[PDB]
Amino acid sequence: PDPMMIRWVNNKMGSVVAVPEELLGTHAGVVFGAGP
Amino acid sequence: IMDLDSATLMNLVMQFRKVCNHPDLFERADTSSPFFCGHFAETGSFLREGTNVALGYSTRSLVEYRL
Amino acid sequence: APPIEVVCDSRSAVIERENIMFHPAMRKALFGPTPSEIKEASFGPRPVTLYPPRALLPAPDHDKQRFTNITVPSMARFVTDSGKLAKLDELLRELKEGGHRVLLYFQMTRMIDLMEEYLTYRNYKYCRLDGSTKLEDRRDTVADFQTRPEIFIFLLSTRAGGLGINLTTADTVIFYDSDWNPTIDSQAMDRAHRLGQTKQVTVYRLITRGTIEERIRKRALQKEEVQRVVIT
Amino acid sequence: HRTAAHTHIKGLGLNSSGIAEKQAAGFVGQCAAREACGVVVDLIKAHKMAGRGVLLAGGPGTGKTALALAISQELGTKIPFCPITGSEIYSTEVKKTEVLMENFRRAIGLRVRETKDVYEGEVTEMTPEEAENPLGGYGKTISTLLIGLKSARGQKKLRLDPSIYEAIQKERVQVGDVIYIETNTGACKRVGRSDAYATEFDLEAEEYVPIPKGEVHKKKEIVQDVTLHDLDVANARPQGGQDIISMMGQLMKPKMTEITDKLRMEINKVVQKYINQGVAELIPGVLFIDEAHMLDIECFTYLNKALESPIAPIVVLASNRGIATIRGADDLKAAHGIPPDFLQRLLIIPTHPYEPDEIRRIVRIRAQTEGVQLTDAAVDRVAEHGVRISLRYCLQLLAPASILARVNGRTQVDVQDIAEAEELFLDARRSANILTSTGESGGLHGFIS
Amino acid sequence: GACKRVGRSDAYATEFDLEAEEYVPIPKGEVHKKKEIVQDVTLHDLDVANARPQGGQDIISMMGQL
Amino acid sequence: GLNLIAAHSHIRGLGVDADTLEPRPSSQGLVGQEKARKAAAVVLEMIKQGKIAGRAVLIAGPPSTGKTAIAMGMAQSLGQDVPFTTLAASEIFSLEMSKTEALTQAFRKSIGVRIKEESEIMEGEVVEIQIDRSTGGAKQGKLTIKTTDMEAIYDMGSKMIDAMTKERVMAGDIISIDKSSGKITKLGRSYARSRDYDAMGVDTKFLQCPEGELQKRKEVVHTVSLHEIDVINSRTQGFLALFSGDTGEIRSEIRDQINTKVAEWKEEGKAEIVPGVLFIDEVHMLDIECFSYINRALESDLAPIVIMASNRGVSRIRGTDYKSPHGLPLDFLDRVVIINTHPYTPDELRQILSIRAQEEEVDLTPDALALLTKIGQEAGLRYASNLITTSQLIAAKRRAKQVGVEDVQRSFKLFYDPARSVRFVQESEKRLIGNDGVVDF
Amino acid sequence: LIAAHSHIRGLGVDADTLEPRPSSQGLVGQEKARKAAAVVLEMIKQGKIAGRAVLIAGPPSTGKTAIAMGMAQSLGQDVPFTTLAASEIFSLEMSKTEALTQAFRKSIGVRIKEESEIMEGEVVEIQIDRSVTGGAKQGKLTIKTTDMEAIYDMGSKMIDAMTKERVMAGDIISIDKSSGKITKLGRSYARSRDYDAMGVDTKFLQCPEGELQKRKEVVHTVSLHEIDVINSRTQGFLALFSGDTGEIRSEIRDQINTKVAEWKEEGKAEIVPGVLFIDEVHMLDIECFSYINRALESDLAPIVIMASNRGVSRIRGTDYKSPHGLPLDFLDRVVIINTHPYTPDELRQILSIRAQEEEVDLTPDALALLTKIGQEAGLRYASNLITTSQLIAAKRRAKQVGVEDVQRSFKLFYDPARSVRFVQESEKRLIGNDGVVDF
Ligand SMILES: Nc1ncnc2c1ncn2[C@@H]1O[C@H](COP(=O)(O)OP(=O)(O)O)[C@@H](O)[C@H]1O
Ligand SMILES: Nc1ncnc2c1ncn2[C@@H]1O[C@H](COP(=O)(O)OP(=O)(O)O)[C@@H](O)[C@H]1O
Ligand SMILES: Nc1ncnc2c1ncn2[C@@H]1O[C@H](COP(=O)(O)OP(=O)(O)O)[C@@H](O)[C@H]1O
Repeated sequence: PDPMMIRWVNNKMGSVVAVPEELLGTHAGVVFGAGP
Repeated sequence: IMDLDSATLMNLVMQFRKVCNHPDLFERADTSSPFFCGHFAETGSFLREGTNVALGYSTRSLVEYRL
Repeated sequence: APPIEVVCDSRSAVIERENIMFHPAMRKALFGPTPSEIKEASFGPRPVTLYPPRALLPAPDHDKQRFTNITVPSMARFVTDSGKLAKLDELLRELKEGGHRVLLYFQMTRMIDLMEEYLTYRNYKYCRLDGSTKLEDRRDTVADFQTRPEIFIFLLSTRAGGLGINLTTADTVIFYDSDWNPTIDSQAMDRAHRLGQTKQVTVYRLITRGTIEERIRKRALQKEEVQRVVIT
Repeated sequence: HRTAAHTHIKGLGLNSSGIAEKQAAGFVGQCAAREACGVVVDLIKAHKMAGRGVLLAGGPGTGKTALALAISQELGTKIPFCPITGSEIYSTEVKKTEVLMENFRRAIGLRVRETKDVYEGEVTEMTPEEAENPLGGYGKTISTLLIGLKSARGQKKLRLDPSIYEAIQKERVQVGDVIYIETNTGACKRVGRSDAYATEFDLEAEEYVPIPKGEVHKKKEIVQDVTLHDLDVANARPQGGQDIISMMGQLMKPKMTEITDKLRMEINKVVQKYINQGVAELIPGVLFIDEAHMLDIECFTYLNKALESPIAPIVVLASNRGIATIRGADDLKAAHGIPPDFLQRLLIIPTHPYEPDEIRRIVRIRAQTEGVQLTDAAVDRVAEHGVRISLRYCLQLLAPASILARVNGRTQVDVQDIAEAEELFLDARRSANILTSTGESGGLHGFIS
Repeated sequence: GACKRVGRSDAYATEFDLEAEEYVPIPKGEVHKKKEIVQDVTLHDLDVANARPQGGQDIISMMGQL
Repeated sequence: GLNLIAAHSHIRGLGVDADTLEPRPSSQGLVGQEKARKAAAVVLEMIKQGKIAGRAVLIAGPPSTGKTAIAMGMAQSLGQDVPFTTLAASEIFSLEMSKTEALTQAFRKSIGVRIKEESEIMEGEVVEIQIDRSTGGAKQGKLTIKTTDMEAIYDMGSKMIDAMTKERVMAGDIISIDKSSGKITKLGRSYARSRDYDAMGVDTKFLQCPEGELQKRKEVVHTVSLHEIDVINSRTQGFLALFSGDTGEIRSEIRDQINTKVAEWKEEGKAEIVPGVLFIDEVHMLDIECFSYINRALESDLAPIVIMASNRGVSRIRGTDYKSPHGLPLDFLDRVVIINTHPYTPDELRQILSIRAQEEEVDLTPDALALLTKIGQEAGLRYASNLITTSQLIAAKRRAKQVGVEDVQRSFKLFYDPARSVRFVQESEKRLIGNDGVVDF
Repeated sequence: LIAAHSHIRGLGVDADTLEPRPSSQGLVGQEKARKAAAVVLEMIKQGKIAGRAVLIAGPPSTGKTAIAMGMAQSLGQDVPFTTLAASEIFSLEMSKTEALTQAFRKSIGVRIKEESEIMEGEVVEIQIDRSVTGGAKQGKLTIKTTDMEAIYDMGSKMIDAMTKERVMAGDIISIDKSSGKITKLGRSYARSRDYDAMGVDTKFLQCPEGELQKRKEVVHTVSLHEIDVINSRTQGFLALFSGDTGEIRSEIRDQINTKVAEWKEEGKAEIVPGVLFIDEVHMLDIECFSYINRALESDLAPIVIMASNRGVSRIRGTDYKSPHGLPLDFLDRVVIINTHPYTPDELRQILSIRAQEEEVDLTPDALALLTKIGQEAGLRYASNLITTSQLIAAKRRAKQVGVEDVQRSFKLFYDPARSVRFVQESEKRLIGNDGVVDF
């Protein structure tokens, strides 16, 4: 539930990136497929 | 020099003991710094500025040039 | 020293000093952006630039002392500089590898304060017990030790260890000192070597060379000898 | 623990009445020089001195600098003593008179009490409070903070300037770092994570220290030993404070600059203000210029005005030259290389050569100083070399002759070891004789003439 | 387009009581003074002013060495 | 405290009369030299006149005949009003800059501008400070102060409360609020609140309350030379250069414009020009490249009077190869006007040694003074003036009060005068390195 | 490769008696100077005696630099050995005396010992939290050996090293906790079949056993010059490599000497005194000698060994002559070791060593002719003839070199004894101090 930090976690299965909900409306979600 | 400062006899024996233990019990200097040439502002007392105080950048040189 | 300034008694001189000698454009360009500016640049709908695009201060090339001249007494040169403490450092590393929560006993508890600083420094979970702590705190902290298998080193007054305390969970003893009465020393040993003791407890009496604690060791040993021959 | 060329000298070895007793405290003989050096030492330790010239004449190999180390070990630790040479002042950044004045103000010391005002706490809440920032290009600017320091007995919640915030910010102070803000400059050294945040599962290799006991606003006095040249360098290139001149002035490379007359007078007035407040104590010292004949005439011109100052240390010149030509102007010859005008300031101390028994005593002292024991016939052999060849040649035939003794299983040095080391290791005179004799013609087996 | 703040006017002088400005009176002349000035420039000054930035925005020169 | 007894700490002026210019033979330290001191008096009285250019007076004479003494007498007989600048002539050969420009700065350092303008200051003990920082900030506050006479309350602006927490003004400080700028110089601490100061030393000075009114105007008088203004108008913040010598080749148009604005300041009555004195000590250490500039820097309206001292006889000029009197070229000796000195008669030697003895406070028997005069006849003033300081200390060795013959004869025994040192060099040739040879016994 | 002093493998004396062997370890053919240099080497290895001066005088091409390299190979890579030439001191950046002071202080090693903390094990997961458009970073690293399973934290520099190294899940890394370097040792799993830009399959290592936090005691040797440069400048480090050090004031050296003495007493540091070799000292002028004679007066001066070539030469910067070009107030301090010209039965075996080093096979007639040439032109022409005859025998496809190859090389390349005659014959088509003509 962080305001502006984007998590990267890499385990033995794969590696995923979590984005907080509060950043999806911003310009940071254009790569992740949310956008303005 | 004392059989012929801080001359207590048990300063002698038990400070032989202390200097076995650790030398800094006998007085050590605290964390130092280089000498400062300028003019700061000395705090007046401890019992006035209780909790909410504000530091001021009071650093000026004693060397002045008057124009 | 601070740099030399001009004592000119107009308002314009003060404004020019605070616009040249400080000059906030260079300070902003050097240290970085305000967190308010970071928030308005990172919650906006579109990407926007920053006038200090990163913190333009160079990385200092000396890790322990950067951009100042202030000196803290370094931990090796702080409280170490004694052979008793040096061998104690070695054996404490050895008993950390052994996995045994040990002890201290000492006569003058300012040494116990400075050892507290040494052990907080080299990261050892510890507990302290002198006469200065109140009685309920004494029994409760020794209970908290004897219920917890991980806190690693005690601090005790030697002579005030002669209470009815219980130290079965302790398993090793270090005397940092050897003072006069053997029955105090052996009494604290008994406070470790209890009736409920499970394993061999070893005791390390730290000795110097050519110095007065060897004399006190000899005198106490003779008194112990006379004591044991009379009441054996 | 390294035996240098001057290790046996432990002082002048004077009596209570100022009379030099020979073979005492390292020296052998040399009466009229050591009594005059004792007079010079008590001239230094009386503070009625504002520039006096003391010349140490005498040929090479007679102990001119042994007297200088005797003076420097007779004055003590807490009196300044600056030894230089005559070749040291030819620099490439500044004119050489600047280097002379920098040595003159290295040779004057000051003992100052200072009252530092530390704020030694553990940072609890760090929150910036920016101010209004209209359209002026740079953007926002942090102007006020609310850092809360937490000592052991009584916390405090203080408010900061922008500059002390930048001092924090160039130290990377997070929440939990103990610091002590120095409210003389503004500097603030992070010490480490407080032990309330201690965890053995860590990787940053931080230094965990406990909470600083006592009041958070401490105040402590110290004693400092500062020369006047240190104050000159401090006011010349500023490296204290939190402004831009004193921050961009410690990223550049340091250069020796020409500290002018006005700064050297203003720092004199500042030091007089310290002394009149009953804080600082002045202790003048010695400038020992060895090999003064290497100084040219442009330096002996400036030593006149450098010694006419109301504050100037005592100069001790050494010069092993006879009638010679001064380096600057090559058309006036004089004694010692000193010009005939500057020579009148000097209180000239002579130094006389040695005797065939004084050489024996010096050889014995040097052998029992280095740690080489030997027999009396070997001492007579080395003294024979000392009379024939040189003084500081025969002292140097003891260090191979020990090693060669240890080759042959011996402990003491006999006649055979010195008779072999005199053949392996040669002096300058017989080497020049071999040079002139063998080097007859230039060619394949000759010398480049 | 050159501007200088001369001071704070003396009608607003005693607003507070220990403010720190230079209280000067209102000028008792025109507001629009029109005067003409003949003035010389040497070409070397043109050369220096076109080679290196001079005086106005040259704030890094307070270091001094290089 | 920084008043250590030097070789010229006994001269308290030129010592001559200022009404008929008579050199009275013993006053203010300068004793014995008559004609040269009268000529220096004439030069001194035409310096303070101001209605003359930069001219050149050459104090020529033998070694140790009182040339730096006359110059220091003229330095002490002006006060801190007309700028006197010493210049030993080897400070010119620098590497931070050229050599002719280093000479030009030494000419510009000796032409002062003296301007007098007023400030408004406030004395007084602070009775109490209240600051309404309640989250609030530095917005409003009350300052109650007093002198012995006055007492007052002031309200403060925001940019004054930010200077009150900047200097940390307590309840009892003796401050000086300069009203036009806002700086606060604490003159000290008041005695009557000695209990109220805990974070001070055990030994701490305390003042009394200031006497008089609390709001007064000072007529301070500043005096800065033209080199000061030149170095100020050379960089962004360039006055640091004249404290660190890092000034370089200053372009000449700056000096020309400042020579114009000083004249425009003089004609408006805002300023006043004070021509100083430049003392070029040991002027023979200049090459002909210097004299070809001093011949033309002594031509302008703004040029200080140059006083200069030469020892050499017929010697060579540096840079060239041809000899000349006093080490100076003849086209430059046309400019200068020469004052010649003379060696000292023995009674004048005796009373100069008497002044140097009374300056260091050393007691002398008259027999020792006669012996010391006899030594100074044969070895100069400097040797005997050092034998005084040596003989006091040798008398302090054996716990005596007055020096005698038995200590002057020891100081003459240990420390050789330079004549016997020259004899020592001439009689110890083969071991002292002349040019080539070293003989070891 | 094969330089002019690659055959030398030390000084070649005994360890108990230090007698000069007539043929041992390259330095073959001289006995007096090698024995004296063995004595100098032994009093350098003792380390007690400070501030001497050894002057290896003799004719050129007699093996002076060979004796110097023999002492250099005999000390090993422990004691500093500065190979200073006398012309390097004349800088334009710094002064002429301060270059000598740096040349002395480069030859006093300080050997300190410090404890680092190294990790070991298999990375299980990386967890990196990053901001948007500038900001701090957060890091959690789970690492597992066969015994422990730790979840460590990370700062900014550790993440800046992880992303530089690209440490994925399943890597055997070892992190020094003090210095903060990351060296990947290999992997335990295989490469995934899900991503494209992964990398190269590294070495297959198993999971390491033991513990995570292991301690290590490393030994670091720095010269005093490096301590001077790192303590003379606030931020301007790395100037001890790029030579940008202008001047170090004396207040810095008089503090560093005291702190090194304190480090010597505390058992922290150990002072290893070294050798300053000055090749062809006759180029220094008298302003250098007036400082070299007085820098050999303290406890921190290295034992100076230096060479010379000249007879009665004039000292530079002066007007007069002296033996070896050195002043007679400086020649009292020094101790001069002479070297002698060679004999042909020694030149034969020296050329044999030089031939066996450059992998050249010979015939005894060619070696006899080569020795006859080396009698008249020195070793410096004969060794060049060896290499040249090797390549001419390689051109005409011969196994071993012969008399004809040596005669060919002697015909092509003149020795200096014939080039002097070549100058002295045609003096009209060479520019002397005067004009020249063209046919
Ligand atoms: N009186 C003395 N007693 C003992 N050693 C002396 C004496 N005089 C000179 N020496 C020795 O002479 C050597 C060189 O003396 P030094 O002062 O360097 O000569 P110089 O006067 O030429 O500089 C020193 O190593 C010192 O041991
Ligand atoms: N008239 C005088 N009165 C007092 N002292 C004098 C007088 N003339 C010379 N002296 C002393 O003689 C010394 C030499 O004078 P000075 O001018 O320094 O010689 P020089 O002209 O060679 O520099 C000075 O120390 C000064 O104290
Ligand atoms: N005794 C020797 N042993 C081995 N090689 C030698 C010997 N003497 C000379 N040399 C060889 O001759 C060459 C010249 O020696 P070097 O020391 O360079 O002469 P110089 O001292 O004149 O510079 C070197 O390359 C070396 O390999």
